[PDB]
Amino acid sequence: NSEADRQLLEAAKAGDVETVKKLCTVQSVNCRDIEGRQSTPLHFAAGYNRVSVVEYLLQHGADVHAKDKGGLVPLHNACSYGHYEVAELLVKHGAVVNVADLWKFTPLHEAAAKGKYEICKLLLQHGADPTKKNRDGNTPLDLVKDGDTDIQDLLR
Amino acid sequence: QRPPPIGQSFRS
Repeated sequence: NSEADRQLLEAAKAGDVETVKKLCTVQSVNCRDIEGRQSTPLHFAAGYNRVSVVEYLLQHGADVHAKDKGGLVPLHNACSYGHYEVAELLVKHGAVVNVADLWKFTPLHEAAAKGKYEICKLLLQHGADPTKKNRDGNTPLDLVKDGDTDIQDLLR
Repeated sequence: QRPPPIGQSFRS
């Protein structure tokens, strides 16, 4: 990566809005973290709950559907870490809710395994499929922690 | 083997 893209990715991760605004161009808004998993700025902003940065990147042409090296999209990151507002922003901008990574994990697998009831609910309202099996043969329901009976009920 | 996604739950 050029130094500028590196700084952009770090700023997206840190939620440094002003630096994002300075460095975000048509050429860099969908740049990829080559030294790592080829995450985009939107992958970082989504995973680290940087809401202002997520909104800015989306407005400026960031690809909600962009897959990293593992086939994860920013929605996977938001759901894994319980960032409800970010998840809603991505979904409202057309994010595919049944998107599957290289291991066939979906956002619902993430939200279910991580005990995020409201995100599970959001995903289901948008057509997320609780019967989708990952590479291990596990559905999102299969991944729910024993104590999370509310999420079990929701997904069943 | 699937690594954890980029990100974290708590800002703190």
